Amino acid sequence: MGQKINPHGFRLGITTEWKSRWYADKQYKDYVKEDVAIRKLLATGLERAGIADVEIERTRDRVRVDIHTARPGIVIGRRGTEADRIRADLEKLTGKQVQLNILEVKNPESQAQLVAQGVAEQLSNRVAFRRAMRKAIQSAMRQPNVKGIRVQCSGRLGGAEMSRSEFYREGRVPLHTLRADIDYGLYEAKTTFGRIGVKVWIYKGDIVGG
Amino acid sequence: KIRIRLKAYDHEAIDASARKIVETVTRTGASVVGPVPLPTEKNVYCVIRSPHKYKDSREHFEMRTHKRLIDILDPTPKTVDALMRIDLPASVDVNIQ
Amino acid sequence: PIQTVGRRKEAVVRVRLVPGTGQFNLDGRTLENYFPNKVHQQLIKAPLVTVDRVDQFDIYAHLDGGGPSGQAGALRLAIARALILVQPEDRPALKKAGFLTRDPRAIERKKYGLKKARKAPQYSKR
Amino acid sequence: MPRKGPAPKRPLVNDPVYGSQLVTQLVNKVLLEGKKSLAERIVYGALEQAREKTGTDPVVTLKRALDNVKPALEVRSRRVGGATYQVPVEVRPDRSTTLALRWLVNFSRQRREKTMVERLANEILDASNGLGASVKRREDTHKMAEANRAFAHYRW
Amino acid sequence: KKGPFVDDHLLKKVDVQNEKNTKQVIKTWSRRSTIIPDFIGHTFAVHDGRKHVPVFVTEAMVGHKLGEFAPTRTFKGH
Amino acid sequence: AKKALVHKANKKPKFAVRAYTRCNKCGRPHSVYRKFGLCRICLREMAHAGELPGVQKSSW
Amino acid sequence: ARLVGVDLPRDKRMEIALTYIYGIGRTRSNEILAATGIDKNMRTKDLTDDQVTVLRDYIEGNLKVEGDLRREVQADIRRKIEIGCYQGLRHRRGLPVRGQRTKTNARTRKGPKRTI
RNA sequence: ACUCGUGAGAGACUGCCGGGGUCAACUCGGAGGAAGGUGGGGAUGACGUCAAGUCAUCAUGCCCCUUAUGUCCAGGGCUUCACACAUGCUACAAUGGCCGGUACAAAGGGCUGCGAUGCCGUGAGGUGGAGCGAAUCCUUUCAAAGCCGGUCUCAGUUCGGAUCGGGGUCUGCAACUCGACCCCGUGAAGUCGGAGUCGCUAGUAAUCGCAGAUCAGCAACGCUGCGGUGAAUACGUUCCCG
RNA sequence: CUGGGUUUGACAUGCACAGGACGCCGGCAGAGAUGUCGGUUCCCUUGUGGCCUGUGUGCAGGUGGUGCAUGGCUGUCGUC
Ligand SMILES: [Mg+2]
Ligand SMILES: [Mg+2]
Ligand SMILES: [Mg+2]
Repeated sequence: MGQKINPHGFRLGITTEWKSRWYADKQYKDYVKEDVAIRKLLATGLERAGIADVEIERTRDRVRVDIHTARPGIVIGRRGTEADRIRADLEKLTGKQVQLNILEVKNPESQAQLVAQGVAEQLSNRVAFRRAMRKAIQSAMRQPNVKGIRVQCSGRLGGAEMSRSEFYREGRVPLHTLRADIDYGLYEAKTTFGRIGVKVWIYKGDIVGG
Repeated sequence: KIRIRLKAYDHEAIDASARKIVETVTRTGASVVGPVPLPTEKNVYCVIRSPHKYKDSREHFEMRTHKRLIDILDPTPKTVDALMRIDLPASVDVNIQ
Repeated sequence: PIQTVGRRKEAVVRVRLVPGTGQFNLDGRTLENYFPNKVHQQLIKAPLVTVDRVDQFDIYAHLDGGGPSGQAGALRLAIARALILVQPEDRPALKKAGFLTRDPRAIERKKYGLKKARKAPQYSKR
Repeated sequence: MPRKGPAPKRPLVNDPVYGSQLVTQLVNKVLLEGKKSLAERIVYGALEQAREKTGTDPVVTLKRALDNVKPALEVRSRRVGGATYQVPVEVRPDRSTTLALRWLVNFSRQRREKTMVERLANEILDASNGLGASVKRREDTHKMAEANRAFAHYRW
Repeated sequence: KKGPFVDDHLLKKVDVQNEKNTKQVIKTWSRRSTIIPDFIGHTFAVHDGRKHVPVFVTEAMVGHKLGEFAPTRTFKGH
Repeated sequence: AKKALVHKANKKPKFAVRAYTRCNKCGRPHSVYRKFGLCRICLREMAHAGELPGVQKSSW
Repeated sequence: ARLVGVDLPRDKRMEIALTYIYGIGRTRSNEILAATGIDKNMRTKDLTDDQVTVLRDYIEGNLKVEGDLRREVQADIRRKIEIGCYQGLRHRRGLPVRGQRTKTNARTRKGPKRTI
């Protein structure tokens, strides 16, 4: 809706980190190719399982993936049926092995991406988007080491035709302040009528992080 | 003049490279130089994303490329080898002037 | 020995004031070979013209960066600082002319989408 | 500055070989986008030619010409009550000197002679003698001011 | 600059023509051999599948296709 | 745009006339700009991720 | 003076006076004078008959006469127009031959700016 | 002991005094000070209008094509033209043109790329290698405006360089339609421009060149950064527009 | 755009009929696509995994439309 710049995309080298931290001469192309291929492969699985961030690093001809799952148990089921299955799928789709190592998050309500995934799933489950956003804000403000939140679900809300963008906020969510350490989440929900956008902001605290 | 007109892709990367160079040369025990103040520039990147009618919201989004320099004099083959043995970051595309 | 520093937009200079005969030995070039515009001569003499010590003190400067006018201003600032450190009583005689301080006026950072700094593109009405 | 207050006058040092703030201002005005030394040499040659022609002090002759061509009244245009009036207002010394120097340099560039040095020398000589384009423009401005004097009662 | 489609036959024909220095038209059969520098303005009567038109090759024509001076696909509309 | 065609078109081709783009990421012979040798999709993906050498979009 | 059929200026240097010929200009005259052993700072009012003759025969031997070059340009133009090529078509239509802008430019070849 | 391109600290916080102001914010002057009253300059673009730009970055509900509107190939076109509009370069002449001799700036393009000395060349350049994942190497131990000498005598000209013809070069297999550059000749408009209108408040305008984004090869005079030399005005908001 | 090809298509994937040859380097007819010929004939191991080759199948493919349906990005107003 607005022209506000992505805080993560702006502070990718000041406050926030990078999801792809590697370097290669003439091979960065193939590196990012394999990265986006793995991302597209894990999209459906880790979305049905709950995903926050997929940090991929490149080593001497091998890979180092770190996926931040929210609900462990769906993707990690029986040892040799789901995890090893997806590992073998990634390996046979790429030209190398995969030493997959999952890392569990500390609080799903504290991560912006997870809150966006949850609110989008709620909206797609044929529920009141207003109540869904309210409960998500309550969960994310129930003292998860946070100080502010701002949730927005744009697009064709309620399966209507008008692009209603409900602006819901709570606490302190400054965008012009650099010393914010604000987490951002951008999600695209698919419905039977079209697409919907979910923009979330979680101002955890005023930590410098220098 | 000499040493140097180079360029890097990340401020963190280039400052870490300068720091590790200073550390390795000081561990070899040779010497240091006198830094001087000089700012950086803004690279030339105003590329479009689509050949369609995107001529509103068009110009650019600056790619911050901060660069630092460290001058040196009175060569010594030992320092030459200690500096040319390896480069930890390898992402700073140094160019000789 | 006493030594000071002078700075400019993109230039630096270091001098060592000592007594003797007035001269300016630059980095490999002499006074007339380094200041051919005939205005930078007067500019760098102004610090030594307000107080008549042109042919009384020496100037052995070493500079780097900038152009003719920048080097002239840097050498003027260096001579001003040297006179401040040597003869405090003559400090007002140099401050009255607009010396002893580096002019904050310098080259700014050019803006994007424009031709030059503080210059919008020309466009005709429609 | 604009709508804030006046500007601080540059504490420029007098010219070393002439020592005249008016001469330095004329040099800064005739300066052609960075041609500092060139303009200095041009004005020096023009003053030397004027000296060889007259036989007196170049600075004194230039000051006399400036005082003789100084416009004592410059017309303006102000809308008061939905009606334009060309009321003449008292000009200041600095503004009058600047306008005089502007007219002088303009008529010197307009003069058709061999070189710019000779053009400026002849312009200065004509301004000092009282028969020149600068003096003609000064007289025209004075006549316009005397004709428009009918409307001067505001002093706002 | 690797070995181009020089049409070795035409190349040797032009070489012998240059050696003997006899200004005459050379009846060619290819249409994509204007590369090797050995062709010292040797007038090639090109075969566009219909007939042979005598056209002398020029400096700006160096490089272009042999049968491309005039429109090989004869078509005007009127 | 498969591995075989990519390997056949990247090295010395049979006829020199075959000098098309033949991108290395997607492999499509056309619809790719030789300015960067990449198809628009991955080109802009890397541009947004901050990996391609110097491509960006609106800020003014 | 009379050199090959054209008159030179009255008071001008040799390198600028020899430009009146359709086949000689500044640098060409400079090279001719350097090859013949004549100075270039001489005016066009102190020439000798021997120098005139030597320069005439030298230019006739190395280069060709002004009329030669004129009618040669004419013959080459008409030949390239008769062969029926792109250059000939452009020369017939009054359009540039080197293949440059023709939308609004090319007035130098199309004549005055006409609008109809 | 000398300019602290890597880290931190100090220094601007109306710090103090006076006229003030409601002895509340806040204004002016003064002392130290590099900056004195958000220091000079940017990143930082709120709710929203233009049913704003994008379904050709990508996804995208719906419709449509499928022996086709999917895909390759050889040629042509996007670069065409009797005209008009927009943005830039060349200038229109002596603060000038040409020749010879001369000084400092920051910014790097480099691995199938940069490439100095030499051979010979009017000159692109044919020979080529010491040296480079980064100061031994071009962009020089760095340019133009800038300074000294000679000449042109103020004119459609030694100003301006376009069209055009002849002699060539850099790339790649392929340069009139299909780049750029060099040598010779050819020497047109342009004499600072009406009605209208644009940008500029100090390192700003002006003027000068350097470098780069992509290319094996350039339309690149454009777009971005850089600095060389560097001006005049600032009664005031009656007044044109927001 | 002109004309010749490939058309389960240049390019992904599930379900069937035969395979060990596709895949690699060159020659011939053409502007080339394309067709053809010559040197190699799989790696596992009997259940078949990978490969494409010809025939079917769901489909790929659309730079085709619809920003008066959207996601995301952002322009003047306005750095007011
Ligand atoms: Mg519309
Ligand atoms: Mg004239
Ligand atoms: Mg359309």
